[PDB]
Amino acid sequence: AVADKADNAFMMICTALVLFMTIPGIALFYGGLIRGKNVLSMLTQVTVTFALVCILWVVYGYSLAFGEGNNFFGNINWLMLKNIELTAVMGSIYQYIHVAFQGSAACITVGLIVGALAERIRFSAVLIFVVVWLTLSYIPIAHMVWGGGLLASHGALDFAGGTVVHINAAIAGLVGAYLPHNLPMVFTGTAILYIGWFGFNAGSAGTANEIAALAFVNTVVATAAAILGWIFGEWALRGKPSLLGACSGAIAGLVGVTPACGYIGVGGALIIGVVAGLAGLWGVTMDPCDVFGVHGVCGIVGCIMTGIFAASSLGGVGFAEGVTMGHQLLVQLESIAITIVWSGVVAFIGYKLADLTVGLRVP
Amino acid sequence: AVADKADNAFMMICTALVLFMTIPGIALFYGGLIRGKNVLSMLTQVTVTFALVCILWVVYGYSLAFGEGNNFFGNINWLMLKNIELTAVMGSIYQYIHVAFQGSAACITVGLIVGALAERIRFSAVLIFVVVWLTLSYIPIAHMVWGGGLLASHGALDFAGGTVVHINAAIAGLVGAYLPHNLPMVFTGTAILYIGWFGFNAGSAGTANEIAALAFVNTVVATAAAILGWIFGEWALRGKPSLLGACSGAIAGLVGVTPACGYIGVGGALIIGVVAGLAGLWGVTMDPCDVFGVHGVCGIVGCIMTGIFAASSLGGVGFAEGVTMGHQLLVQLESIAITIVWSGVVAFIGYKLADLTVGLRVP
Amino acid sequence: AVADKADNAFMMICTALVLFMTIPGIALFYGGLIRGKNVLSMLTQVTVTFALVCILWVVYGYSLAFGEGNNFFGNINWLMLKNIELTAVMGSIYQYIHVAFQGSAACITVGLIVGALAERIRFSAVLIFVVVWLTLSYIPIAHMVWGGGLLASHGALDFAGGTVVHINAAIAGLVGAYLPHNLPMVFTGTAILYIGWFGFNAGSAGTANEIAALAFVNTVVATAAAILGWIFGEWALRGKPSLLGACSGAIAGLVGVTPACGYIGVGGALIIGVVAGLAGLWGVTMDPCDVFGVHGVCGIVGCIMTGIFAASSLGGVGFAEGVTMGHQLLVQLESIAITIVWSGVVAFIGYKLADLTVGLRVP
Ligand SMILES: CCCCCCCCCCCC[N+](C)(C)[O-]
Ligand SMILES: CCCCCCCCCCCC[N+](C)(C)[O-]
Ligand SMILES: CCCCCCCCCCCC[N+](C)(C)[O-]
Repeated sequence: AVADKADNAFMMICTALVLFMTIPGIALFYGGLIRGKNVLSMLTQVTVTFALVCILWVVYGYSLAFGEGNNFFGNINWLMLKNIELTAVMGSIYQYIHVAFQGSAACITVGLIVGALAERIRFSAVLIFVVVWLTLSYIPIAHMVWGGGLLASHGALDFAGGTVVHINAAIAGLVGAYLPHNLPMVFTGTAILYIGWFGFNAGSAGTANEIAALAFVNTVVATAAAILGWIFGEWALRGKPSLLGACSGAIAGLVGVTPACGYIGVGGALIIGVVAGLAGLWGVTMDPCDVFGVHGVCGIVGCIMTGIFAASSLGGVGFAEGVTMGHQLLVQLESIAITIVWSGVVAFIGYKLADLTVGLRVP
Repeated sequence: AVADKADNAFMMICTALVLFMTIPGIALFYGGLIRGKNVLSMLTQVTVTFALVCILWVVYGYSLAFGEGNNFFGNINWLMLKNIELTAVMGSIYQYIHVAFQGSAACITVGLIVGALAERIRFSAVLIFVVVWLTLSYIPIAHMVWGGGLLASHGALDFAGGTVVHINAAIAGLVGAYLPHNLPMVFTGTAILYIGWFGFNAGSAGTANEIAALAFVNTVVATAAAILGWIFGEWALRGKPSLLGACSGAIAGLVGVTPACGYIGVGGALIIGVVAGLAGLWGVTMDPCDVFGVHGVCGIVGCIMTGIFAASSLGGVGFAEGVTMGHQLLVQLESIAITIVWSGVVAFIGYKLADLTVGLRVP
Repeated sequence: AVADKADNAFMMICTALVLFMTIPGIALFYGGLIRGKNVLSMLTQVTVTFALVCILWVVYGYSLAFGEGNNFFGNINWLMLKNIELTAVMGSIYQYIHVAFQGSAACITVGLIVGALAERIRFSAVLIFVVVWLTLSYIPIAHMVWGGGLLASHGALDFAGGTVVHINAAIAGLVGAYLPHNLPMVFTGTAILYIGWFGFNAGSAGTANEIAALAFVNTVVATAAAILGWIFGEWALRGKPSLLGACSGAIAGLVGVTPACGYIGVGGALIIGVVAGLAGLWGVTMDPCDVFGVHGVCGIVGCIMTGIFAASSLGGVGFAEGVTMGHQLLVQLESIAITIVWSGVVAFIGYKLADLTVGLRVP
């Protein structure tokens, strides 16, 4: 295996773009939504926990997520990236770039939860939770889906983190919840997330090829379909579009297309944006800062609709051989369930530990 | 034709950077200029119409702009990108990346007009206009200049959208006009536009080659020459530089260099920044948020000065064989006129239709 | 020598990212720190002096920095980049891209000083200073370190500007000093600097290779180690972390890792973030907007700790042959001293000239 420099370049810029989604994307997104008295604190918890996620990733996270192991977790053979030679290639890029790319995804996922709960959760409790849930939920699920684990070895399609990122975080966010002051800033964070999101979606191809290209366009497309789906729905229900309505729409589409971008046709992308846009709207019409209402609802949707629109018939890249659409759909449904239930338990364990240790508070 | 992954990578990042110019670049630029009571609305119209432009592009825009057709428009053979195979190569990159790159340019152009008129134009009227003018002005002109059409087939030089983007939008903006509350935010939008602008200028080479490199440097250069041209002029006239004066200067240079970046020497870039900077200043001294004063004036200027500084004599890449500077200059002048008059008629038709349909308003 | 397009692409995006650090990164960073009545002015001086640095670079800066010359400065043979053929290759990329990359570094360095002193220094005095100090300090030191000069030809390790950028600017900032209103904005500027910083650190490899990959990861790593080092230290001393404490932490790590990113192991990166984080904290506990407290202190630290962690023993890329760690450490110490004293004299000459010309003021 030899590293292609074009792929190195692409994937290093993609990692930067995903890094950009957390710092400052998600921070500015929540920063404009939450009460003003809470913004600095929230900004601090996103920053400190990003730092944290970065460190646990390098120390053992990556090895556990992407080390060869069982169906559920990797190994502790790549502790602080050792026995990864500098010139070790994975795919068509240096493994170090995989390490950095994959860590940036862990980061935005944690950032999605931490920003939602920075208000109500006590700092030390968030840190405890983050450590628990990254280790026992993000990493194992990462392994199961992208790391050769249970779900991958069963044929699950999730190009860019419909389960790993979105459903996973949405359920974490809900268990927590269970247990807008600056719209310009909200828009900026949305804009930065959207731009950074191409690093995540396109870079999930691991190379600058026809598939990254496909992921890219499907992302422009489904983000736009969703925006208009939301906006029209909002104009139907509420009489007029709103800025927050437009930004939520975009996220609904970005979320919905996340599992699907690498597998579907643009026709399929557009239909996905549309449906995710409206389901997002319906979702928030029926949970901290609507974490689930958009990420949970839309993630489930994207994941299901991937096992439809991958069909070569519907302009998709085609299912694996011997895989009927019906089998793929069951496998999607299974992946979703396994993610919902797994992130749930772990979330509950995280929040409970934090609570029995420092208390969820705040004081 | 085989896709070069380095070019795929480059052009996918360039598209992201051009996407960044609209979301949130232009939005934040106007967001700080216009009255506060109008910002959210403007932010919403830029977002919703971006979504729209994205969708019309995928549906028929691209096929009409870059399909093989006549002198003026392409075909409806690539409706929803069909009969474009995934691995179809155009230039040295996948065609899908051309689709995404070219759509991001349509987006920033519409964003330039929509932001300027979000205040005074009624939403549904903007949408109607956008549809009319994208279809009948942006697309045909795109085709004429970059799509094998009338102006290209006559030797016009316009590397990165002096006519297609700037003059085109400036005239749209003027017909409309005919028919600063947050300078920090203005600066941020300027900064984001400038950074994103390298995707547009350098990526217009279609490859990561000596010409992209040339476009890049000419962009650093002419943006700086212009800033100082404006600033000094402002210090001469007004007694001191201003932040808005500095940001306008930058845009004057970015606009002025847009047609020229791929064809000229750095000596030529600097002279272009200087002249565009002062003409921009003179321009706004003598029209919504000075859309024309800078884009129209400076676009015309860049376009004219391209047919001078392309000269191999003046450090440029040289004119095509058999093309004297005098012939190039006439061809520039013709391209400008054709753009001014074409965008005018279409603009007028767009605004008139909107007016007879929903009314330009606002209520 | 033949240009690799993957490297062209990578380095053109890296330059964009470094450009992003100044416009708007550093501007927004200082913009939120300094008094509100001073923000627009500061924003204007960063913009105008960036423009300036861009122009002097193209005119003679690059030729003086990277032209073949003596130990201390290059030549005036590349005035306005002439006798640099368009297709001239340097390393594995077009020379034009080196020109643009290296100029973007000059820009962020000047931006670091100008933002710090925009308040207290008179405009014309800043301009005079900038011209003096860029020409006589930034350029010669650039030449000495990255341009084949005294320090390089003695084996100094400074991957990405520990002396050239950080110590150099910190001493300029101190001589000047000798002679927070918006924390959300501070965070945004920090975020943008951090993201842009990967262009500087990774792009300093000149290619998208295992070393750029190494630089990248070491950057994620040391920024995170530092954030937590600062944060814990701040929690130890002040009872709780703060947003500004978190952002300063990040910068401490980014600065500290700057010389080292291309030479060390991730184990070494983490230790560097930790130590730089605390030394930054200790630094500001014991100078405009703590320019030295973080850049001077942390730069010195990174530079020293590079001559330790480069050791192949400590997971580093190894010292040059015949170079013991002890010899490298002396060479680091010498590089630092030469930089501290050189930037000092020149700074003093710059400020003194400005003072005798227009007066440091402000009026
Ligand atoms: C592959 C993409 C991974 C990105 C993770 C999430 C980023 C978008 C977050 C937007 C938050 C919107 N909201 C309020 C519905 O949660
Ligand atoms: C190839 C570049 C295409 C970019 C289109 C326009 C972006 C810059 C817009 C700045 C608006 C400045 N103003 C007020 C003079 O219109
Ligand atoms: C290789 C990196 C070159 C970047 C130059 C400096 C950028 C960071 C500036 C942050 C300023 C922080 N502060 C207040 C301590 O000066």
